Order: sequence, then structure tokens, then C-alpha cells
Amino acid sequence: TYEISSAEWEVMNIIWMKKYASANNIIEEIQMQKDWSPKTIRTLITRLYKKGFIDRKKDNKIFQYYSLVEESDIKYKTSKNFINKVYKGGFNSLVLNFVEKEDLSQDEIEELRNILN
Amino acid sequence: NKTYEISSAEWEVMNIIWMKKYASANNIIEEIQMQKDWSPKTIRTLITRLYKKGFIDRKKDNKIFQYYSLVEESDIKYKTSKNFINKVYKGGFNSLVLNFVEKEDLSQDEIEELRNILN
Amino acid sequence: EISSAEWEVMNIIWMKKYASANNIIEEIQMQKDWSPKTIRTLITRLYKKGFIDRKKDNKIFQYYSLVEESDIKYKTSKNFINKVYKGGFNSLVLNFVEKEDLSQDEIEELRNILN
Amino acid sequence: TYEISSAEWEVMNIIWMKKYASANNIIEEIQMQKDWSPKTIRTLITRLYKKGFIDRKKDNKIFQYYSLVEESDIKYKTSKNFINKVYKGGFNSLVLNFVEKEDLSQDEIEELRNILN
DNA sequence: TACTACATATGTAGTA
DNA sequence: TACTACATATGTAGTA
DNA sequence: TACTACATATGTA
DNA sequence: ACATATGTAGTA
Repeated sequence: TYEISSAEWEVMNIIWMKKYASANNIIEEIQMQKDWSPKTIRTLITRLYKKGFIDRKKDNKIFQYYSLVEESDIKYKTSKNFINKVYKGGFNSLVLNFVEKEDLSQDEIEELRNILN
Repeated sequence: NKTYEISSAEWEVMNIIWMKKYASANNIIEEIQMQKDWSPKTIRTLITRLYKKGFIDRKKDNKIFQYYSLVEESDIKYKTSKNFINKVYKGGFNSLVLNFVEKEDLSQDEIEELRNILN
Repeated sequence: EISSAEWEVMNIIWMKKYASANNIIEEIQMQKDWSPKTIRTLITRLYKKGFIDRKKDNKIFQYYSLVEESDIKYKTSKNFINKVYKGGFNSLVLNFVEKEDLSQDEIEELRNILN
Repeated sequence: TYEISSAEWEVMNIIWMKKYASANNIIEEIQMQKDWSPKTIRTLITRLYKKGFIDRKKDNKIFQYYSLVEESDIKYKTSKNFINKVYKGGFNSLVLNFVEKEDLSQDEIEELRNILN
């Protein structure tokens, strides 16, 4: 089983957010929210290339990478893996822990209802 | 500067500690040796690391140490989850709950509780 | 058979034992979004299939279940698993753990549900 | 959104069971646990083909249909849907519903524990 | 208990 | 782009 | 409440 | 192609 590293996650989102994406195309978008070498980043791409979460496509004269797995399909999958290891009481016990630490503003708490519908 | 995290493997440990407030060497093992399958040594190590990371502490209560948490549960869990979501979900907490219902991971029995948890 | 959309109604009725035309609708027009007529239709169907019956309690019909709830859900899930999971019930629970859909808070209850 | 109908399922399981499968190779294995026409079946496959759940492969001189979706990954998902449409209280409320209707023998109740581990 | 050992996964980047 | 290199961190567990 | 219309998904062929 | 069951919903 191949898993996606937290450092890596950075990358996927950048790709997921742009469907298609290039070596540098990504770096530029990362070298702003993070601070790594353009070489360190590239390795994070190849790494995901090999784990096989994305693929290439010599679109221009350069590779263009794209996801292979479904974003939300995987994120749900990963949170579920996490929470399970952390919170003994599934998804709920967690939500109950956000409000306990009042991480919710009435403007936001409102949206949820209209999200549970 | 040096910052220390609590490993996902380690997390199992805290959960027992936290669950018993006071906790001995084996006391934990016995309690993990059902929800998991490690060696009573592997585990003890997890404790120790957690001790040197400084999330727990000891205290020879009887003739054997009793480790106890140093950090506050809810305090840390909420903190950890935030870190997670931010790395994973681009749209914060919301975007996540949205993701669970799109995957129908909730029963109206549960979805109900939430509201009465929102008020 | 009882259709998935129809299920919505039976839940309401079983929830209320006794149940009226609109009384159903109201309790449905929040957890769903259909036309009061669509709904009504679902009831008629069920009445016609013979899962529920009427009874002019006040001056309007009062439908109630004819089939025993837990007796049906059990029957229904049986047919289901059978069409989907090759290995009966087991092979299902097994599918739920492998996709970690269970929190230890939850897995716990099971044991004491198994004794 | 495209779904997999109860009838269809009989086809997939034949397929996932043999990973690789032939038009007739299927019918054979179904005309024992079921009673349909070698044309009724074929159509179920077709539908599934178009819905996009399986795909063909001219292996010999005949097509060989193979699964396109991951078994466990979808059965999990469908059950989910079902459970929540029916049982108010998710998975739990269901298992508790099998015991009440004593649909379990101590021989099998055992396995569970060792399966919950 | 305390202290020791190790192979893989991960963060982070220089050279062909 | 491709391929190489390394130190800390994490999973697992033997020896004093 | 009671009959009918309608596009879709669906059981059978 | 064809009949039925189904999500939705208006004219009886």
C-alpha cells in the first residue's frame, strides 16, 4: 500500500486545483505558500509520479502532470483514516470537539445546517 | 528551534493514558494488546518516546511508574486536526463536512445530533 | 417490493405508528424536497402494494403500517447483501473495517451487542 | 450519476470473481443461480458496458469483459447508501438488528471478534 | 527499566 | 529530466 | 382520495 | 423493442 505524504499533499492540491500542471508551473504556485528548493519540490512530484497518484503527458515540449485518483474520493478516505486513529468517536466526536473549542462563528455554524440539507 | 509531534502510532498510547488519566507500564500494554498487535517492548518504547517528547510524565505511585498526560486532550486534538485539515482540505473545516455528506457518511440519526450540537 | 423512495415514507409512519396525509408530508418536506402530490402518490402506491392501511380516525384517513418494521428491514437487508456481498453478512462487516468506517467508540458497542 | 441495478450485480460478481470474463462465460455461471434469457443477460452486460462499469478486450476472437471499478471500494459505497436510506442509525443500528432477529450462530458470531481485530 | 539497533518512509537538495 | 545521497523521524523489537 | 401523464431506470427477451 | 417499476407531479 502506497500512501500520500503530508509534504506531498501540497503538490496534489496544486495539481488538483489546476487539472493539468507542469514542473515549474507547480513550483511557482508552491513557492509562495511554502519554502523549498525547486529541486526539493520536483522530487515531491516524481515521488507521487512513482507512487502513481499522477501521470505525465508531454503536452508542449514539457511534461504536464495530472491527477490519477479522485480528489474528494481520496480526501474523504484520508480524513477517515486519520480521525479513526485520533478521535475514538468517529466524525461526530470530532465536530463536537470544534465547538468545545469554539472554533465556530455563527456566520459559519449557519452554513453547516444548509450543508446538512 | 526544535518542535515535537506525536506519532500516529503513538496516538494509540495517549488515548489509553488519557482514558485512564493515571497509567502504568503494562497497564497500557494490556489495554493496547487487543486493539493492536505490537510487542510489549515496541509499545513501551512508544511510551518512552512520548515521555522524552514531553507529552507525558511519570511518578512512582507504588513500586512502578505511572505515566500521566502533560498536555490537555481536547486542547491537542483540536490543534492536531487543524494542522491536518489545512494540509489536506483547501477549504477549511467546512469543505470537509461537505466532503463527508457527499460520501453519505452520515445517518439522519447522526445528522440530527449535529444540529442539537450547533445550538 | 418497497421502493427506496417509498422507504422515506414508511420511516415516517413507523416513526409515528399512526399517520395522516399531510402529517406525513410535513415531516418529509424538510429531509427531502418533493411535491405534496408526489408524496401522496408514494403513499397510495404503498397502500396499494399493501404495506400500510387507512382508517378514517377524525374525518381524514389515518394510515398505519401493516408489516412489522424490524421484520422487514431484516428481510430487505438479507435480499440485498445476498445480491451484492458474495459472502453473506460477514463479508460485509469485513468490508466496513477495511474502509475504516468504524470508530473504536463504535466497534466497542458491537461486542456488548454481540453478548 | 449512473447506478448499478440489482439485476446487474449478478453480472459484476461473476466478473469480479473471474477478473477476466466472456459474454457467454458469464451466462453459463448465471444460468444456475438465475433464470434469464441469454439475451436478457447479454443486455445487462451491455448496459453496464455503457454505464461504464466494465470494459471489453478482444482476447481470442471474442471479447473478454473486465471490471473497471474496484470491487470492495464500490460495495462499501453502495451499502453505505442503502444503510442510510433504510436504517436511521447507520451500520450499528443494523447489526443490532440482526441479533434481535437472532440471525447469528455462535459459530459465526465468533469469527466476528477475530474480524474486528 | 534503560539503553541499543535497524530498515523504510519522509523532508530537503546537489549533480549527471 | 533523470538519477543520486543523507539525516531525522517513525515502526518494531532485541540485549544489559 | 383517485386516475393519468412522462422520462428514466430496469427486468426480461 | 417492449412492459413495468419509479421519480416526480398535474389534471381528474
